[PDB]
Amino acid sequence: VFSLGFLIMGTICALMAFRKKRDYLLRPASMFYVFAGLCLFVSLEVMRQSVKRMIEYYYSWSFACACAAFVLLFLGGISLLLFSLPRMPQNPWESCMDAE
Amino acid sequence: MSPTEAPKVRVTLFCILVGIVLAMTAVVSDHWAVLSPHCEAAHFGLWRI
Amino acid sequence: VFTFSVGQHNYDRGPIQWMACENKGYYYEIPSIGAIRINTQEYLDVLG
Amino acid sequence: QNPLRKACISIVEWKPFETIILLTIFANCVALAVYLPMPEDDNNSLNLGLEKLEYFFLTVFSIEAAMKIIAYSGWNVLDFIIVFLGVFTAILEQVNVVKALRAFRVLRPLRLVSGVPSLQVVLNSIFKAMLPLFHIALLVLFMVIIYAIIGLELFKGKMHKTCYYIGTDIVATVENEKPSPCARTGSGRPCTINGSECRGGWPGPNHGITHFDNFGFSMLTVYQCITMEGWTDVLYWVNDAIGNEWPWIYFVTLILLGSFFILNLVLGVLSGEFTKEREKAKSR
Amino acid sequence: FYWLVILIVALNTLSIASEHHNQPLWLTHLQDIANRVLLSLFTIEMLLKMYGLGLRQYFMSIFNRFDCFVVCSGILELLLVESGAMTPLGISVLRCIRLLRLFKITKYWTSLSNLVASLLNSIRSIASLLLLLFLFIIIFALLGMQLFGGRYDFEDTEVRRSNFDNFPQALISVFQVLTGEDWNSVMYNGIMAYGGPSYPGVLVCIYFIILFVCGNYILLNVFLAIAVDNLAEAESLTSAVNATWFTNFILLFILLSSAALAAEDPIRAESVRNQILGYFDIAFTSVFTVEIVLKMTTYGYFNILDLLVVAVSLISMVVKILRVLRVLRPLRAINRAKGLKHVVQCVFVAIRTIGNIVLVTTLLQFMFACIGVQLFKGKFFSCNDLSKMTEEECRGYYYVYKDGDPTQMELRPRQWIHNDFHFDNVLSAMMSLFTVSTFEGWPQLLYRAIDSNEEDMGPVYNNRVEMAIFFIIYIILIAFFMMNIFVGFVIVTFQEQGDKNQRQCVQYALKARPLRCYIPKNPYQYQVWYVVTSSYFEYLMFALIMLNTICLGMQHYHHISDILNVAFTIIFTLEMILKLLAFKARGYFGDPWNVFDFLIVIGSIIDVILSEIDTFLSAFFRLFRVMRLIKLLSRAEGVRTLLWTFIKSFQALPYVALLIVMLFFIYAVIGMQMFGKIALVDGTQINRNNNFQTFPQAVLLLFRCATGEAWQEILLACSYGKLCDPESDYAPGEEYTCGTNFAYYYFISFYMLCAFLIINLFVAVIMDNFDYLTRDWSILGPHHLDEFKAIWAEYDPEAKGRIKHLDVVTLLRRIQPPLG
Ligand SMILES: CCCCc1oc2ccccc2c1C(=O)c1cc(I)c(OCCN(CC)CC)c(I)c1
Ligand SMILES: [Ca+2]
Repeated sequence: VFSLGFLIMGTICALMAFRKKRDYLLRPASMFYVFAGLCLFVSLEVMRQSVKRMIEYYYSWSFACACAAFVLLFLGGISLLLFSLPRMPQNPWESCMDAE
Repeated sequence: MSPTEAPKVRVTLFCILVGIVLAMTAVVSDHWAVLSPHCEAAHFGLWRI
Repeated sequence: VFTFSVGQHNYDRGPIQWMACENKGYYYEIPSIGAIRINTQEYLDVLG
Repeated sequence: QNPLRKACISIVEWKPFETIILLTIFANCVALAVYLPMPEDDNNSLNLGLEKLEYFFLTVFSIEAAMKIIAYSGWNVLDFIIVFLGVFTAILEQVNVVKALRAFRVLRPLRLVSGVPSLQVVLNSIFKAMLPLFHIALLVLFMVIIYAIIGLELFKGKMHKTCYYIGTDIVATVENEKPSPCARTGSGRPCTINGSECRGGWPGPNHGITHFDNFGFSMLTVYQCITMEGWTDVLYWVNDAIGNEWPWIYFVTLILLGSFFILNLVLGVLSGEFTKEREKAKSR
Repeated sequence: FYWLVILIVALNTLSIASEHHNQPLWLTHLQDIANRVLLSLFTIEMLLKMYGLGLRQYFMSIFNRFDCFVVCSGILELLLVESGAMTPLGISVLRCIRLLRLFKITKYWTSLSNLVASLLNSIRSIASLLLLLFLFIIIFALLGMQLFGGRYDFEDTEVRRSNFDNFPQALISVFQVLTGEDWNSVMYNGIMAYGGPSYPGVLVCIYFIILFVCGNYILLNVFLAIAVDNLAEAESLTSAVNATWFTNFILLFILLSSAALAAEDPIRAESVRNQILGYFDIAFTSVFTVEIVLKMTTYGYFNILDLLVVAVSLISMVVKILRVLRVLRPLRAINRAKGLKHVVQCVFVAIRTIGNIVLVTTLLQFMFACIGVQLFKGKFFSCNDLSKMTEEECRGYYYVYKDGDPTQMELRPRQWIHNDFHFDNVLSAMMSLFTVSTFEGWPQLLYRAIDSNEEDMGPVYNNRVEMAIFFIIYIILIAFFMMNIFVGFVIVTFQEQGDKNQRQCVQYALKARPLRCYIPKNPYQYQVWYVVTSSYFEYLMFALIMLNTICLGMQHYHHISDILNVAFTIIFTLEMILKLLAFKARGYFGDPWNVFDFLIVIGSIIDVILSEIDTFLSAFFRLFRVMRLIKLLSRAEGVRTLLWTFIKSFQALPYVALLIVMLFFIYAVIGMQMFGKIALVDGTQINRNNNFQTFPQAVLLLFRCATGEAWQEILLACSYGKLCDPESDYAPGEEYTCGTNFAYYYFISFYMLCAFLIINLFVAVIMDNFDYLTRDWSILGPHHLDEFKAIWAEYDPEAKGRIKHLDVVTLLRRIQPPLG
């Protein structure tokens, strides 16, 4: 439910970033997604330990589902953060927080 | 409008959307682990087994 | 006099050899464990 | 400054008094080289004979210091420190009737640098060439600290379990395998020796030296890994302790940033320093 | 005579190189008989040109000066041979004098004699700093004798050759620590000599830390200096379908084919994964065969590679060698990518340029190999137990004692064992010297050669310490002096291709841009903006980060740390709240450092709640509090500038590292195919932590070999005669048939290639920073105008182009005399 709340918060941030020239709001939102996906990782970890306390176990349908969800959330959040960040200066004049 | 109207951020946002949808489906789908001690088909989930 | 030089070392071995075959004795070298048993029983050859 | 009441020996300084002192220091270095360190308070005839010869060097150095101190710093402070430490050790070691003060006798070869101006200018250039490396030194220190803290949080108390023989306290290994950590009912490794059981109480892999148990040991092992001398051993031990999947990320990256990146930085800075020094000297 | 002399010196070189251990008697007769004939030819060629050009001017060149010494030494040696010459070691060394004749080859190339004129001057000028290095080594050897001399008296049977018992051994140990090979073992021995891993016993490691770092720095320094100085005189004296969619489609499919080639099962002949990969391979081949018909119809050196790859893929549905030729799939991308082709052309030009130093290095390695053959031929044999000194003695069984306990013994058969790296012939000697030059396992060869007793007898402990000289000079000459001129060669080579200060100034002036500052209105938030922007606040929070770092390092194996964690998390959350309120969340997220702070604060918060809910009733979330001091980079100007200016250079050459990635991929796939079925055995170099069984494992093995671990032991563990994997498919009766001698070609090449490309990557990245690295910070620099931009932004909260003139008048008072 913590990760669901993070997903919700990232959703409102992303939706609000598209209006009134609020491009900057795309920066925090990605993190939420990342963190949400990140939580899912440790979430399945807990399931793993349950599997390690109770014979043969198999992962068939929803394990790949959760793994793909976590991978998509993490990678998309990182890519969104990198894209929203302006640039590496690469020039002596160029720097972060410049005039557009 | 460079990092908003660009397609490379819109495809990323679509990936985020499909990811959140698939994560929500994963929570409901409590069928990611079958335990057979070896008639006892067991499904494991985070909310309800 | 039977003299034994034991172990791996850089010290001079001449004086103990002189002690050995000056006083009608013998000189032995024991560099490792596996050389102990054979070298602690050859003094009976001299005594015979 | 003061009148000629004591400075009547300033003339002999201009004499080739430096060549005989250089030969004396060379003889002292030779005497230091031929000394044979013996275990557990043992000695031979030569070592006893060198403990008396060092009195000859000490008195010569002291009289040189006395002649130069009354006739009249720079490089001469090191000479005074060396002679004072030597005299202090000599007078202290003969009133107890520890030996750590003798370790100060190895600074005497530095006096050769005081005797050759070319060595002085070379050492001055070397000292001046290390100032631009301050930022790289700070970066290396901070990266070592960060990686040491990460390893302290990740692998603390993990490499303390190995498999001995059942019922004994003898570590179970094979022909050419150094003792390695172990894990029972975990992600680590089980050992395949027949009569072996895995348990704790093991000091550590390298006789209890290589582990992330506290900050000092973690810092030491991180520094050892940065030199790329035995970092794979630490990686393999962590793999045997906690599992194979994750730990490489900690180590490979440490090699990529702590070793290759830092070496590139220092090589670039040194090359720039040499190039600009050559360019500056070309204009003259 | 220009060709006659080269013919006779080539014949002499062949005769010298033909000598090996256990050679046939007729070979020995041919060797000593041919010595007289070639010596006579040398003599007659001496007296011919002596009359041809006169006695006086024959000595004007040093090239013909040492020919006199060569002939005189040959005559003297021949005269001495027929006498009562005992001491076969003396015979070996007089024979070694003869080897000098090989110098004749070095006198038959103009470029082999032109370069010495400047290196002679450089060595004679830097002999002072070489002597300083020698004095440093002597001082640290004396210090090690004081600290560790006579303290290795351990009650075990382990052998510790690298000790400080006397001056030569301490000198050898200090040299070994300087080379960095197995220095940690010496440090462990020193620590155990004292109490152990306790408070007073560990401080001895400081010695080694001083010995290594300060030892290498000056070392690097001197040799680096030599290189550049000499290479300076090396440049001053010498100078005096066609759509992009289809191309991207093909590139993506090539990448996927390479990925499918990587992920595979080299052990199981027919696994569950293999046939899916085969279906993917045939699907890719069907896609790739329609790309060539679409080009052949519309057109007539690079397309032939694609055709060959498709042909070898299709014709495969010793023959298994064809399965190795399909590793050329990534190379096709070289045609598709223009930057990859450019960097490939550049690296080929680089190898073509470097042809005057590899030749001399290889020749010197060959000469040292011949000397080593003369010295250690037949002297690297041994027995299982050191008490047996002859092959006929080393028969039967003997006892080994576990942990050196006489009551715990086990029977082992004793066998005559030959060292894996020896000097029996020139090829094995060259292999051993190549292993030495990489500083991998060279102390083992050093202590094997010191104990060398006779031509067919076992070792004698510390028999010949003077042989260490042979192993030191070779390291000083080849592994130090000529491996640094090679690095200095490329540095000046790319220096050549690398007023202009005014050009930089004007281009930066006309290409700059103002930066926002976000000074807020509404004094209610202006107060908090002022209090959070003042240097007092940043100093306080820096001190708090330092205190947090100190608290993080106080934890140890076997709480109060929980309260401090929560307190620091709360205080940094309050930081974030205050910053958000001051900057109205608009200028807060515009700063990347505030972005990092937000990420770290959120991560720390989540870690705190996770710990609390664990206690009220995952390990990498504790890494968020560690990253906090990374934000200290926002205060260190010099460190941040250096990091940025090197990260920019690394990002500016994504194709130079792509060559390294492609080399790693190709060699990993080849190693999987070749050394894939070797069983994982503890105590060997192929085990659970080091093998070629999967792509990640092979890449890790290659990375380990790159950094200079025991890669020669991995090479020896992959040669022919190893036990095959039980799960692999092989005919019964042949279990010890896995591995191949191709490992010798596999590793030796890779190292060199991995040693080359990395150096390339190191130099290009340096070149992009040449303006910053070679910068005069006094006359002018971009930092002055950067701080001027800072003042402008302070007086111009918004960019808005330019502002009132009286504003610029005030800035002029803030402009320093360096700028104005
Ligand atoms: C196609 C192969 C090109 C690269 C190459 O060929 C050589 C032939 C002979 C000797 C060296 C090379 C060589 C190198 O690029 C090379 C190899 C080594 I090993 C090497 O030394 C590595 C650093 N150190 C080892 C720890 C010793 C100085 C250096 I610098 C360059
Ligand atoms: Ca090494």
